[PDB]
Amino acid sequence: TYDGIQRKTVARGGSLVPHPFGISLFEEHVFFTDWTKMAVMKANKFTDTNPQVYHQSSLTPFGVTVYHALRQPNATNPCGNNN
Amino acid sequence: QWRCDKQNDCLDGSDEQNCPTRSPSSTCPPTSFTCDNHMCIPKEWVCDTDNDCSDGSDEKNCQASGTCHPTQFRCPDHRCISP
Amino acid sequence: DTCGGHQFTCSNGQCINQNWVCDGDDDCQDSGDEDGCESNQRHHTCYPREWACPGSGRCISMDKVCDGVPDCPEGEDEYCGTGLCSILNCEYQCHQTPYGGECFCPPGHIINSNDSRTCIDFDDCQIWGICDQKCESRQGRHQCLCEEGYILERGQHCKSNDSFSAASIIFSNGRDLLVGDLHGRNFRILA
Ligand SMILES: *[C@@H]1O[C@H](CO)[C@@H](O)[C@H](O)[C@H]1NC(C)=O
Ligand SMILES: *[C@@H]1O[C@H](CO)[C@@H](O)[C@H](O)[C@H]1NC(C)=O
Ligand SMILES: *[C@@H]1O[C@H](CO)[C@@H](O)[C@H](O)[C@H]1NC(C)=O
Ligand SMILES: *[C@@H]1O[C@H](CO)[C@H](O)[C@H](O)[C@H]1NC(C)=O
Ligand SMILES: *[C@@H]1O[C@H](CO)[C@H](O)[C@H](O)[C@H]1NC(C)=O
Ligand SMILES: *[C@@H]1O[C@H](CO)[C@H](O)[C@H](O)[C@H]1NC(C)=O
Ligand SMILES: *[C@@H]1O[C@H](CO)[C@H](O)[C@H](O)[C@H]1NC(C)=O
Ligand SMILES: [Ca+2]
Ligand SMILES: [Ca+2]
Ligand SMILES: [Ca+2]
Ligand SMILES: [Ca+2]
Ligand SMILES: [Ca+2]
Ligand SMILES: [Ca+2]
Ligand SMILES: [Ca+2]
Repeated sequence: TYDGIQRKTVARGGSLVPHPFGISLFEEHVFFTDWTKMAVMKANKFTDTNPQVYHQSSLTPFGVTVYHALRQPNATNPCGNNN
Repeated sequence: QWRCDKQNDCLDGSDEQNCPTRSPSSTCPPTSFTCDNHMCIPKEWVCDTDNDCSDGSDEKNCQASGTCHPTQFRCPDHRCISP
Repeated sequence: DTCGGHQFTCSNGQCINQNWVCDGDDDCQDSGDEDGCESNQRHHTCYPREWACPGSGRCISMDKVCDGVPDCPEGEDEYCGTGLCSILNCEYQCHQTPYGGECFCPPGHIINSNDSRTCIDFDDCQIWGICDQKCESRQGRHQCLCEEGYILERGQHCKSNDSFSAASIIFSNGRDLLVGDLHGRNFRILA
């Protein structure tokens, strides 16, 4: 959590998650990039004993993000008061 | 060095128009392991969760009901490691 | 007053410095500091037939308690008496445990009360992954809740209001930047 108080493992193991680099999140799923799989992979936010492949690459994939409105919710900007 | 690699370095693609190829029946010693891209890697490195030969073939089949190579060392839930 | 962003809050309405939050001490009267700092463990609370021991307040399934291997933080599970089942008028069932046995209500979403002599329905909404966003109690049941931008499906999951454009994925594969659809069927190159 934001305060570091409750800690949960989503997946572990050399065969399942050998070398992850980047991670992104949306709804039920997390998308992460792995250099050993040379892949972009999809997994379940709460527990996944067998992740799946979303895209397979010939080169190591580095960065991943999810593009959607609800990933960037609105809020007030204090700096609006004349910078 | 750019003469023959993954990249198309000139507008005509003349670097990658033609290239040499591997001489068949080349040798990797029995002390070592062979990768699908025709490269040789030490057997101790193979299932270390890290991409030692860049096609990912060393990490291709770990924990298919198998065990670590006899010289390796094992971590109960995680991976086989070099001596 | 409320806590600042550099502080932590406790169920009793108490404010604590953020560094104390996971330092290994019960600075919070409710023990909320160290609630889950150990990976995948739970402190001072139990799933329906788990049992907790005085050493560090960590809860473990009863079957393993007297199995012959120390599962408790202090090994207190390894002893294994029965005497208290004779003393107790508890309503369901007994197990051979250190400290003279233990009594537990039926496994199906019920658990012991203020003493083993009494029982109540289980804390659903305490299960990890029981709902995508928020959970509420109901009479013999539980209910999901999703925030304003989401709509509730399959009784467990939250999906995004169609008012918003279809979600996309943007990822890099070394040399190129690629855009794709959440179903993973189509991919294009953005740069
Ligand atoms: C954020 O505000 C803009 C401007 O009113 C609106 O178009 C957009 O839908 C809002 N998004 C959310 C998630 O509230
Ligand atoms: C314990 O007893 C108090 C007083 O009757 C009551 O308010 C509380 O809900 C009880 N707690 C449990 C878990 O039974
Ligand atoms: C979807 O969003 C629109 C605009 O906010 C709202 O009027 C509508 O009720 C929402 N639908 C659902 C099912 O939440
Ligand atoms: C290069 O490799 C190809 C197979 O991909 C052929 O075997 C060809 O004969 C090779 N060329 C040389 C000169 O060895
Ligand atoms: C060389 O490689 C071939 C396979 O390509 C054989 O394994 C052979 O035994 C190797 N060693 C020698 C000395 O030829
Ligand atoms: C793992 O151990 C078993 C015996 O339990 C077999 O010897 C098997 O061949 C071993 N696997 C590897 C890769 O050495
Ligand atoms: C507590 O929260 C209120 C808003 O509800 C104010 O932000 C107040 O400043 C906060 N207290 C502290 C100590 O920052
Ligand atoms: Ca080239
Ligand atoms: Ca290595
Ligand atoms: Ca390796
Ligand atoms: Ca690794
Ligand atoms: Ca302290
Ligand atoms: Ca503390
Ligand atoms: Ca035990």
